[PDB]
Amino acid sequence: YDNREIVMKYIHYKLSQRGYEWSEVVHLTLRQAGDYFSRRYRRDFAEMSSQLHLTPFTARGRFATVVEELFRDGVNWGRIVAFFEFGGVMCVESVNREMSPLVDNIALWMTEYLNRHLHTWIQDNGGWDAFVELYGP
Ligand SMILES: CC(C)c1ccccc1[C@@H]1CCCN1C1CC2(CCN(c3ccc(C(=O)NS(=O)(=O)c4ccc(NC[C@H]5CC[C@](C)(O)CC5)c([N+](=O)[O-])c4)c(Oc4cnc5[nH]ccc5c4)c3)CC2)C1
Repeated sequence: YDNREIVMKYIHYKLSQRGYEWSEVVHLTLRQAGDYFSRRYRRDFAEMSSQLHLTPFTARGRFATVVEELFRDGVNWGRIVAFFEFGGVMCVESVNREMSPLVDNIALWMTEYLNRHLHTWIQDNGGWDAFVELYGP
C-alpha cells in the first residue's frame, strides 16, 4: 500500500464533499470512518475550525502541534482516523481562507508523518488490511 495515494484520494474526497476540485476498500473504509467521526464530534470540529486562524506561515505549526498531541500517548486506529479528519479540516480551512495552494503542502505533511511515524505501528498491527477487517465493509 502507498500511503501517498491514500492521502491524495482522501483529501480529494473531503474537498469534493465541500465543493472544491483538487486497493480501494481502504479508501472507502477511511471515508466511512472519517465521516462518522466528524459527525460524532461535530461541536468539537466546529470549535476547531473556528479557532484555526490559518495563515501561510502558521499552518505547519498548527498541524504539527495537534498531530503530536494526538499521538503523544500512543497510536490506535481511531487516532489515525482523527489524524485524517484533521488533515481534511485543515485543507477545507485552507480553501476557505483564500489559501488553496496550501492543500498540496498539507498532503505532503500527512504522507510524511504517515511514512515516518505511523508506518511501524500500522505494519505491527496487521496493516491497512487489518484496518478494513475491523471497521471496514
Ligand atoms: C475535533 C477533535 C475531535 C480533534 C480531531 C482531530 C485531532 C484532534 C482533535 C482534538 C483537539 C484536542 C483534543 N482532540 C480530541 C481528543 C480526542 C478525542 C477522540 N479520541 C479518540 C481516540 C480513540 C477512539 C477509539 O475508539 N479508537 S479505536 O478503538 O481504535 C476505533 C473504534 C472504532 C472505529 N470505528 C468503528 C466503525 C466506524 C464506522 C462505522 C460507523 O461505519 C462502523 C463502526 C475505529 N476506526 O478506526 O474506524 C477506531 C476514539 O473513539 C472513536 C469512536 N468511534 C470511531 N469511529 C471511527 C473512529 C472512531 C474513534 C476517539 C482521540 C482524542 C481528539
